[PDB]
Amino acid sequence: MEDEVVRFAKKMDKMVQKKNAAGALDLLKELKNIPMTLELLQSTRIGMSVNAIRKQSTDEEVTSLAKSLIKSWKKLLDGGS
Repeated sequence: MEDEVVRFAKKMDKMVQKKNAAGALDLLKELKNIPMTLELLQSTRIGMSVNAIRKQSTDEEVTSLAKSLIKSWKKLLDGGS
């Protein structure tokens, strides 16, 4: 589970660098199936990648998926026990 997310982060990073993240859609849909934990988010930093991809999205589905991912992930970060 964790390395797969690290893989997505490294893949996504190249898309923001290329100023076209339309293709990130699939990588974002993949993340939607993984039970993300706060612990995983600290190690993977995937939330930062997805937030950047949300700006470089171009396709509305990508922005929508990234927006949906971060919506769930927020509670993990907003969880002070």
